[PDB]
Amino acid sequence: LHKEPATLIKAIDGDTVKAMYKGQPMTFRLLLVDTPEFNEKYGPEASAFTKKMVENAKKIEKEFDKGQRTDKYGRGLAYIYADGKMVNEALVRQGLAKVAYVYKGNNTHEQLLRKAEAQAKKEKLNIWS
Ligand SMILES: Cc1cn([C@H]2C[C@H](OP(=O)(O)O)[C@@H](COP(=O)(O)O)O2)c(=O)[nH]c1=O
Ligand SMILES: [Ca+2]
Repeated sequence: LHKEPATLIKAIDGDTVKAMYKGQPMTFRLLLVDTPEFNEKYGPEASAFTKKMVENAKKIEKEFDKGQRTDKYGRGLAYIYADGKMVNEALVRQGLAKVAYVYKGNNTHEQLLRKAEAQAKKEKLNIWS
């Protein structure tokens, strides 16, 4: 896969952000992860982690996988990087997201994220506490 530039409009919650994609404001949904909803346990924490990671970055980038680039809701589906660090992976590593929604042909970073999830589980972090 390859990274490409992204233009952040605003973070929304733990696993969605709003981006300007070819001049269209568009929600992007992070691939391979599920954060809690904002008013569920660890919701506000997952939101804040994603928000600070993308807002405080010098650069956001996105990376499409090989399959669907949009979901049934018109959301873009990507891996998002903040100054080269993958937000999807960081959330899982800190126990703020589960690996989830793994579909064949959009699963390039599956094993990387499962390695992070196992470490968060071993450390009993957040969701796994
Ligand atoms: C992450 C992801 C979610 N989705 C869909 C599955 C769920 O659809 P259904 O709503 O029909 O169950 C929904 C979960 O999104 P959220 O976790 O953002 O609520 O988005 C995809 O189709 N592909 C994906 O890669
Ligand atoms: Ca969610």
